[PDB]
Amino acid sequence: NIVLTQSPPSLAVSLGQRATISCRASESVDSYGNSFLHWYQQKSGQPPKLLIYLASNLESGVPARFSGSGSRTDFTLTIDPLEADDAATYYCQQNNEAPFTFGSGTKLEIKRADAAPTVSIFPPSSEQLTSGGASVVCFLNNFYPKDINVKWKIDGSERQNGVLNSWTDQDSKDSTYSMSSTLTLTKDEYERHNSYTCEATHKTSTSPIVKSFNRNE
Amino acid sequence: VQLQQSGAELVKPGASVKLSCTPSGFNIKDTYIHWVKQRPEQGLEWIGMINPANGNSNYDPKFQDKATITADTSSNTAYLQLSSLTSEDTAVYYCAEITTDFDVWGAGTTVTVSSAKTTPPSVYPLAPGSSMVTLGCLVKGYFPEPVTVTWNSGSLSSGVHTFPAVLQSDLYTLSSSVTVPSSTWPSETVTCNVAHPASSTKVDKKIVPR
Repeated sequence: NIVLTQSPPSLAVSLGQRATISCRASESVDSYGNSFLHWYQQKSGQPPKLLIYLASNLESGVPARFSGSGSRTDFTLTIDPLEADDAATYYCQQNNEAPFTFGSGTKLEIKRADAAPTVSIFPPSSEQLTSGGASVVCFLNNFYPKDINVKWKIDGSERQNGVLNSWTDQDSKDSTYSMSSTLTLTKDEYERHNSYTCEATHKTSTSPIVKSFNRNE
Repeated sequence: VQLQQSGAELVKPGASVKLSCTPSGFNIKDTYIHWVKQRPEQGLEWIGMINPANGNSNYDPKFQDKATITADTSSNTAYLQLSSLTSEDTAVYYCAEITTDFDVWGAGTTVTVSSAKTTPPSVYPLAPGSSMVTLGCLVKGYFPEPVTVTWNSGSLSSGVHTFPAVLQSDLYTLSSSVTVPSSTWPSETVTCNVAHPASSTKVDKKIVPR
């Protein structure tokens, strides 16, 4: 295979600024002066979309802040000025010689101002209790940067087992992230205790954001 | 112009599956049809391509043993046959026309390699315990992926976050939040709509103050 190695594998770049992504091939993808190299953008949940062909040519309907350059084994994609909608994974790909391999991929994060999460906590529904189970849910919404810590407490005691977490991809409009944390328990155990707490710690403050409820209220 | 692809597949480890791809707006005979794999959270991988005009196909060596691309120009349809499935074959498979200056991409066909049984979600409303208000729904215990979630049948799309599902004991769980002005609810109704195509179900759950 012609192997295509991208660098960096991830980066974060401010709005308005220049992002550059590199693709290095294990052997030349050129023939007769043409570089048989595509660049693709892949947004969250979508198929990939062709941005640049023949290394430097802009595909119809792609904005002109995207450009490519390079030849033989060394290629670059630049996005300048970077926009929020450019949050995505980018791949180079060659069609000089089969197999027509894709690069390892580069995840581009849009850097924005820090933002603390909006935290909300939800007791089990009666429907779920009526059916025998109990899940407590905590949303941590619209925060930046993506790294965040959630701790659950039952009657003041920290509970780590039965917690599952899921993060969204970066928002295309506001460049924030969100996370959901679910504490699953038997109904028996849920009804055995009273106070349930979700505590979020994010670099925006040294104090956790604490949301709570009492079952008997 | 599109490449139409066959529907989601759930298949047992060790079995085989055959996926299909049919252009709308052009003939496969006039071009080349490529297949491209993407495992959950991983990169794109070129499987192979076929020229339907002469029957020649070419593969990445990683896939050549278990993957076979064929074409039938009388039905304008290209096919990808995968044998001896394992969990590493669980992925989205894209049908594509990849040429030097232009591409057409299919939407992708999902293949889940698992013995687990198809099961519809339970959908539970999430209302506050007690300016803007956040509501949710918990979509619990379904298999296989995917589900799709909307709010008020698509009319509420701002302020919505639908979280990636998590897999546990052969069942998936996800949640979705929506944030609305505090004067909107509960005066006006807020409902999450959850479709699970594998079980041919949809559920509309109204969020009701507790």
